[PDB]
Amino acid sequence: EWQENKSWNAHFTEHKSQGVVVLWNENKQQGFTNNLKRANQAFLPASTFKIPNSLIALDLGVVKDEHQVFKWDGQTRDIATWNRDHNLITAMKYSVVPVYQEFARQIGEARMSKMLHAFDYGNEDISGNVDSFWLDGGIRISATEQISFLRKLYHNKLHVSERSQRIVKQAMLTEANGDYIIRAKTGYSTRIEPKIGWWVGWVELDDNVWFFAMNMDMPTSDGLGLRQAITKEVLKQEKIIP
Amino acid sequence: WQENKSWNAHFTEHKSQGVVVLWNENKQQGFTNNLKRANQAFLPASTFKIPNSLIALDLGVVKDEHQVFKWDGQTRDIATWNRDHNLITAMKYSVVPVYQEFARQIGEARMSKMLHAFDYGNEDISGNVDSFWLDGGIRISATEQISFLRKLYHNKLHVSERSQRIVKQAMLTEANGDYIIRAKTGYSTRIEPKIGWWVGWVELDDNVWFFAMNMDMPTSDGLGLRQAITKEVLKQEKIIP
Ligand SMILES: O=C(O)c1ccc(/C=N/n2c(-c3ccc(Cl)cc3)n[nH]c2=S)cc1
Ligand SMILES: O=C(O)c1ccc(/C=N/n2c(-c3ccc(Cl)cc3)n[nH]c2=S)cc1
Ligand SMILES: [Cl-]
Repeated sequence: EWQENKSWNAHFTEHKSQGVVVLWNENKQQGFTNNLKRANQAFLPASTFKIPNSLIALDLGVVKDEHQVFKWDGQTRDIATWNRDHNLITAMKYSVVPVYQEFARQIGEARMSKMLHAFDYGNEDISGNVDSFWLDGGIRISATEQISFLRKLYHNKLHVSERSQRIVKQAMLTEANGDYIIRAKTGYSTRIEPKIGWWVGWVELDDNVWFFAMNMDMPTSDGLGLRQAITKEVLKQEKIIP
Repeated sequence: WQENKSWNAHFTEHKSQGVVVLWNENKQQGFTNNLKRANQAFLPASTFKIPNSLIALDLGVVKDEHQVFKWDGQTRDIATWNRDHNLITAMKYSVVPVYQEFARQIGEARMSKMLHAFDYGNEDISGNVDSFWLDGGIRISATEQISFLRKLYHNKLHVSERSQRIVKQAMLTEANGDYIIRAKTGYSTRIEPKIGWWVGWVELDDNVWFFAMNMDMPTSDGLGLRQAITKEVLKQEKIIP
């Protein structure tokens, strides 16, 4: 069912980096990774949590639809793209933490906890501030657990409405062309060691879907582009994309 | 409406001619290289797969975007048609026989009513129920395409929200960190003049630009110019990098 391919480590070491890529072939129900141990080690989800947070916010009516505007609170933050109005599409795209922190406060800890249990999401533990636990609280999730969660979303099998799931998958749109469609979410965990970067999602082909989840050590923001670059090198090696 | 004839340079570069029509949604302003051709109505050809999909989904002819429509075993000229398809791939490869079967299940009565509800083109389905958008009486202009697409974008067509969301998913053509294009190609060859279509929209962070283009297309060799010329216009207008 699972196969370890250490040759993928060549894509990590050439960028003076360390991490894991996990792939799941949906048609064949087979998994592949460069590092079986790390594939199953759990980390703070950081902004990959915007996928379940979006789902919950939509299903509860906290977010009406993908056009609703969440106005900037006027607090100038370090990431420039955060300092303006957003909707669900752009808030996901730019990983706009303050928008989702407000979602979390409106959702509340009771409903948040209940929903993550229903989602079977990670360790299901929201200990910490209700509006930052995915950044510095108790929640943890592994790459293989990310894939399990994403497979449910792809198939509309999560316990929220079909509409909520369709809207979040639209908001996850990252890249598309005549060869493939990538729906995904980046993450960057900086508050608690070890600092790591994430990229989780899937690649839609004409006749199959490949789920993926990667994380890597990220001591500085300098290497954030490596999340997508290394994943795409693995996808290219495995002939999933040209 | 504003006419910018300088866009014609993008057509003459390839010894071609046609029209691109743009609509700036935020500003409610339109732009085109040729106001008269912008309003000239043609057979929609495979751009008709947008309303046809909507109707098929809303009536349950298509259950969802995963349902598989098996190849009937007839070897047709376009190789990608000779295989099983779902709604996503049928739209991607403009697989006429899949949609012809849809049209038959839908029937002329329901098709006619729906196109009237959609205010679509001249709303005329005269001809074969399974080919009228290729060689029948239906006609639509580039500006009329944009009117229809704007309703779809806003989920304002008289079909369910789910049907409209699914079709907009199936229209996905290109996406990156700068833009998202949802669109549908068309190639009208059965009746003169032979023309190529590309209609859809460009999603930006803070605006949407609707577009509809058609161009003379005497041979299939120039089909790539539909997208290429459109993107040159988009580049000139600073809509995409
Ligand atoms: O701990 C936080 O509050 C936090 C920090 C950075 C981010 C976003 N990181 N990030 C970035 C990012 C990070 C830093 C800079 Cl300067 C630019 C982009 N790109 N993609 C992602 S994900 C999210 C949350
Ligand atoms: O009149 C028809 O039955 C008909 C002919 C060609 C098409 C497909 N046109 N087309 C094509 C196309 C046309 C010819 C070839 Cl060889 C390959 C693709 N690319 N994109 C589009 S749209 C659709 C319908
Ligand atoms: Cl989409």
